[PDB]
Amino acid sequence: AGYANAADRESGIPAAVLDGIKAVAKEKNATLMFRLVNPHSTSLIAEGVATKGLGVHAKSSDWGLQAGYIPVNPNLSKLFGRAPEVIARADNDVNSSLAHGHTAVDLTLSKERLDYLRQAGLVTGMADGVVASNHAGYEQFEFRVKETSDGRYAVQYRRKGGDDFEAVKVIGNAAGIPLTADIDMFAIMPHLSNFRDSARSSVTSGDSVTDYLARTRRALDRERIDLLWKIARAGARSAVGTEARRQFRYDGDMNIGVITDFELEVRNALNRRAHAVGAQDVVQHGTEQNNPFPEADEKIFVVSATGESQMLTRGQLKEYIGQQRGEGYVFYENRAYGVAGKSLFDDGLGA
Amino acid sequence: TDSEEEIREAFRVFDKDGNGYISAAELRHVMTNLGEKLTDEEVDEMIREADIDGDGQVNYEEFVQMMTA
Ligand SMILES: [Ca+2]
Ligand SMILES: [Ca+2]
Repeated sequence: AGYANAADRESGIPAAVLDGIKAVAKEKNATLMFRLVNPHSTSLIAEGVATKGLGVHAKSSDWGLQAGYIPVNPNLSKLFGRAPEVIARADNDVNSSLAHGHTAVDLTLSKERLDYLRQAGLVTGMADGVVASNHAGYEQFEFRVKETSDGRYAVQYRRKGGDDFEAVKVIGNAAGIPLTADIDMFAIMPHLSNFRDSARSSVTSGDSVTDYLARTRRALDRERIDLLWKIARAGARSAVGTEARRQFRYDGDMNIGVITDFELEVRNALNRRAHAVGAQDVVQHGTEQNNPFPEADEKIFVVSATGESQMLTRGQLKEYIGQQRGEGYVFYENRAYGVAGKSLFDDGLGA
Repeated sequence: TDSEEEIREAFRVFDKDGNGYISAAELRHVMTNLGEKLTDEEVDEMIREADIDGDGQVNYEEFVQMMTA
């Protein structure tokens, strides 16, 4: 279908990736919630540009031809007219990332992003390559582009009145692909029945309770009531990932953060769909519910297990969770919401 | 040995509505999503077995015992 409404188009998720999103949500029967994707990345993710992980703490850029990528030169980044300390703490960050498998690559644009840049006014014009702009950065920096035989355009730059142009450098894959912001998941609310099997293998040997007592007993049930509480416990416990959330998971050598078995099963199903269209991985880490520095991003994109999609204010967000909790979808919140007074639950919340 | 916060996230799975009590209807919806069709008598029996103080539902402190077993 592509995009079916305003929320879809406001999410900033590229049309073909959202289709898989909708599909994974129904296939796995779970509400999937996301933080808005900056619109300047939408196009890069759509044509296969790479997505960053928790490793990269380098600041991205929101202006000039480098908009959307993560500049090695911290001044070409959004932290532009910032100062010594900032620009400086900024250096380690960039440097921090290249220590671990990240390479620094020459920035080159597709003819398409080129179109997009000038269409969005991030680039107010160009000689046939001496591009212009009204961002504060152009009074301190000079830019120009160079076609190549590939179809792309090399981006070069220099400092006002200083002398020679050098390509702009941007962080990327170990595999050399440059990186752009990743799709952040706000939270994942699976339907309790996704944990049947899971409870069964923890307690039965993967069998129904009736089949297990038949298989190990012999012709008030106290033993039976016991087993049932045991599957209820086990089920709640995987649904909410109690154990999994005690450690860090990894994907190859990249740290994915704290994530439940289900949350990542979801990550892989999405990254799959993503590959089926032309993109790279787009969900590089767990949910905001286990982020230790929680964002107060204030509009969350929601995609129901039914496939319907919508935008919610933090207020309509509690109503939603509660509605959905009533239908059997499970939710757990960021452990730091309570002590801060921003809990999404209206209950005891105590002992 | 689960922590108080771990035990409270699990409590919320059962306690679907607002209140802090797991009622019979809530426990039944839980048990069949975890694949066990139960009769009302069987639900009652699970509640009963957990319901220390006798009101007809499971409160946070009773859920903790049913969890430490
Ligand atoms: Ca209740
Ligand atoms: Ca009670």
